[PDB]
Amino acid sequence: SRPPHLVFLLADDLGWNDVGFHGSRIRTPHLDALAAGGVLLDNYYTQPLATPSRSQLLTGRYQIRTGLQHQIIWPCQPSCVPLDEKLLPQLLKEAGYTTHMVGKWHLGMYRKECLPTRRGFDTYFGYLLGSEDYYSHERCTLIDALNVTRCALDFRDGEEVATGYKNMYSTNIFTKRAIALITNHPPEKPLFLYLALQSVHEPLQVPEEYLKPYDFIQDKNRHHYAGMVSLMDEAVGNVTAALKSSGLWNNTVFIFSTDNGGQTLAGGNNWPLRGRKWSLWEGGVRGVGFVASPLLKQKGVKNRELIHISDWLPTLVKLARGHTNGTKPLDGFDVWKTISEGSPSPRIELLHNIDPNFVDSSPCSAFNTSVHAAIRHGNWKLLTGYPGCGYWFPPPSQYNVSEIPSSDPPTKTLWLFDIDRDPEERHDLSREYPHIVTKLLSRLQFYHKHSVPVYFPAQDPRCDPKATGVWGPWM
Ligand SMILES: *[C@@H]1O[C@H](CO)[C@@H](O[C@@H]2O[C@H](CO)[C@@H](O)[C@H](O)[C@H]2NC(C)=O)[C@H](O)[C@H]1NC(C)=O
Ligand SMILES: *[C@@H]1O[C@H](CO)[C@@H](O[C@@H]2O[C@H](CO)[C@@H](O)[C@H](O)[C@H]2NC(C)=O)[C@H](O)[C@H]1NC(C)=O
Ligand SMILES: [Ca+2]
Ligand SMILES: [Cl-]
Repeated sequence: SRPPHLVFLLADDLGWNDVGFHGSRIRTPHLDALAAGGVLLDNYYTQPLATPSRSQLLTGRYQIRTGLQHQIIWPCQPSCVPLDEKLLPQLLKEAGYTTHMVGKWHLGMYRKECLPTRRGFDTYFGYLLGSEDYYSHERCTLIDALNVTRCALDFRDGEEVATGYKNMYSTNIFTKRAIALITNHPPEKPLFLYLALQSVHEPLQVPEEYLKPYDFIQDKNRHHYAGMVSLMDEAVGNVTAALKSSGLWNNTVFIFSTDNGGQTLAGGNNWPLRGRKWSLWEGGVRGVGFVASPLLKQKGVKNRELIHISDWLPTLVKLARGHTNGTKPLDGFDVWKTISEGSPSPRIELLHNIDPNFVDSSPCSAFNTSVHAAIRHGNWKLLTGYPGCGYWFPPPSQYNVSEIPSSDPPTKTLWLFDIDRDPEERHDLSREYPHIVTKLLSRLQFYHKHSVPVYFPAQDPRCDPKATGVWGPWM
């Protein structure tokens, strides 16, 4: 046999209750089918934000190793994933694969060296920043030092400015590109396609026809969001259909995953899980994910083994019969036997994150419990500091309340949950199991001892895109 084609489709801001297979009122026919015929990842985790998840996805290493613990990489920040990190596509490339990427990058772009084309991907088409207009592909940000809001194009074909795509919805553009890559792929060479869609991140834009099926949803945001998810579902359908028509499917491993929990402020939903995007509650880190592939030993099963987004690197590299030589110490594991055969996971522990300067920007013992952090070990999860907005946000069309609060007093800074038996984080057990709290605090301090300093530089006004009307490198 030849190494399988590895296709990774990463959705943006897809919430736990935003797929039909989780009881969502949003219709996701294709995702449901693909999940039903494959392996549903029920104990799978990502990070609570964009840059965090994507950096861990491509480096297979925690943010405490890369200095990306705090928030994300904003447009004018002179920062990227450290240049000494070896990315997944580089390793797959050395395994004899043809690497392609389509979509959102968000891993740095202030220097040419930070670009996907200079980090492992043979070809690239998409946008560099974290968000933009679906149709114009433009992004506006406030350049502090100048006190002006600059709007500029952020679209690329290779390293060139991708002009002439105005008034064209990004998902259709990206799907068409991916399908062209699938159709025109020269057989005998393994394919690696990383499809990082804009869907379903805000702005809440969708072609008007996807709105009618959801007239029952009164909430404006969820109404528009539902249509966005449905369109994305259709796009996912086209991609898989193409892998089949092209005859690549029989030796393809298709992985679908969200990059973080839904943002209720932007129509997303995580019910019945607690929290949302930006927080370390389950609603922000436990994500929608599944593997669809004829290579799976067991199909049509819900896998409850502990997996994290950082596990994909060593997993795809092994599937690619390659080697992880060249990378710095990895924080993930090869979980293919776990996903395919359902065997005990190699991972029993997961550090969610440690951020000393965490702030909830969105509208809502050896270890210092005032520091925002969370760790999962076995069935237990410990959260310290301010985890983020801790309300449960029920689905709008089913509940006449926007949020449900907990009984936590304002001064609370420690939580212990048995996630296995209490996935909705309803009952704190910290006082009931003091020794487990102590154990996890020691682990938190262990990780803290092996962390690099947080690198969150101030804006560099020289990011100003006015001269060329396009966001891009400046250093
Ligand atoms: C998914 O594939 C469908 C079918 O190929 C795409 O819809 C077609 O788009 C063309 C281009 O304007 C139209 O002329 C056809 O009438 C449409 N075909 C069908 C069968 O409806 C769709 O755009 C693809 N992409 C996404 C993101 O859904
Ligand atoms: C425990 O953690 C908190 C928050 O991480 C620390 O308090 C902050 O310390 C920084 C460090 O220079 C200040 O700039 C912040 O303004 C402080 N407050 C907050 C809310 O972040 C605290 O000092 C840590 N150490 C101890 C010994 O408690
Ligand atoms: Ca995101
Ligand atoms: Cl975090």
